[PDB]
Amino acid sequence: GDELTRSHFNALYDTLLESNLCKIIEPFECVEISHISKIIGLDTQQVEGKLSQM
Amino acid sequence: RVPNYEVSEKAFLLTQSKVSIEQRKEAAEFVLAKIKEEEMAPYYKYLCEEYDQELYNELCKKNESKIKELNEKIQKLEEDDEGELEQAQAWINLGEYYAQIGDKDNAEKTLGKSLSKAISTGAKIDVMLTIARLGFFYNDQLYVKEKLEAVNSMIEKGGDWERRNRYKTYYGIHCLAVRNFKEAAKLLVDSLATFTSIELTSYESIATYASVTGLFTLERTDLKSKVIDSPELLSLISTTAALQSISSLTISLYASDYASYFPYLLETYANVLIPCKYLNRHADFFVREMRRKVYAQLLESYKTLSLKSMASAFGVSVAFLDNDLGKFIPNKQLNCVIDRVNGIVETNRPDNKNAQYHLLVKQGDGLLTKLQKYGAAVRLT
Amino acid sequence: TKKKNEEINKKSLEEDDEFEDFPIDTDDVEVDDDFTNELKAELDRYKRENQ
Repeated sequence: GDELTRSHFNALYDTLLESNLCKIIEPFECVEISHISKIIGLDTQQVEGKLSQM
Repeated sequence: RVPNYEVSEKAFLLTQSKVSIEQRKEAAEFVLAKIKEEEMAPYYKYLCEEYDQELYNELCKKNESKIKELNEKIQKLEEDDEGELEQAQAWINLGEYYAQIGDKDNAEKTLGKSLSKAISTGAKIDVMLTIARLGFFYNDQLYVKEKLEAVNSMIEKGGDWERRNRYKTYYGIHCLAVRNFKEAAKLLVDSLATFTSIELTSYESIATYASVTGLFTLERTDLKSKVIDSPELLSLISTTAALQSISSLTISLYASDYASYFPYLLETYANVLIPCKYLNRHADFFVREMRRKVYAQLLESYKTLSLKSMASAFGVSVAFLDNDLGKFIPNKQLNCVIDRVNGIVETNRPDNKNAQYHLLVKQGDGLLTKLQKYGAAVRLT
Repeated sequence: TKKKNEEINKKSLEEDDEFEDFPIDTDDVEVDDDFTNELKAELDRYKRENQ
């Protein structure tokens, strides 16, 4: 209903996507990628590409 | 104004045998046009070696007309008595008539008087600018350097922001010609925004140059900010093939797409590097740098890859990848070892205090050396 | 005269003209690698595709 809010919410998706991942792997070292994948709730391969970018 | 730079750009094409026959002869027409029109006969002589009697008559005429004209004009401008205004102007004009026909020698003498004889600091800078352009013309770089070293002294003396800009853009081109790209980039990005062209190349040329350097030197984060999100580039889109190719390469480098990176590598070579005069000589050097850089980029994020994965990604065979990695490994930039028995690509990263220790000793040997010799000299004397 | 001493002593190793005897007698290396690569990338592609 708010065209301005909607636009800025795709962006929000993306900067928050980061926020969730960082928190999960912060205590661990040598964490399985399968473990990450379940929590975030996004497919195995998709995650590899994001992480490599980060 | 337009021929002063443009002639050299076309002429360069002609020289080269790299260029396609279609392009070579497209340029040939362009050159011949401007000879007759600007009456370049002295200089034309220089270029012909590197490449009708009516032309010659055109010289002989135009010369004696232009000579007789200016002669008595100048003679009268000196006679009637005030030097601040008339004598100074008259020498400017004299240099300009030499610069049109490209006699270097007689211009050094005339524009030299103008500098010596007291005038506004503005006035000094402006005049020097022409001498530097003739150096760039001649395709001698060291001639440009001596002049522009003086120009730089006067820049903060005068304090015009107008000429700080113009100075930046000349020095920008000089540096594009030498290997050193680091200084070129800094100057080059600012000048996308600002520079009314003066006796130097069009803004389309200047645009492709900022994109090219940006790849080479810039850190990743900073390529994105300054270049992709450039207000200038985005509005300018692509109205040229050269600008299009370089843009396509930038988008895959940042996006970590690798399949399309290699088609794109090939494209920029054809449509950017060879047309551009200054970057032609660095054609080999650039593609080397870029190929190290991409391989590097991917290896930074992976502790390991398998050979099949990496090769399919870039789009080359596994055999083609292996021969190429091993070029760049002893020169140290990719920082990776390769197992053959298990097919694996390990990536060692041992850079730490060790890296920095080697840089300091090597450069150190050199400071010691210089010092010893200057010491000995003076002691004798 | 310190300088003059240098040049004279040196001369016997230089003899007649160790300067002009020799000429009277007689990434920058690597070739155009674009071409090699062009062809490699298409030769890979072909097989990839028809497989």
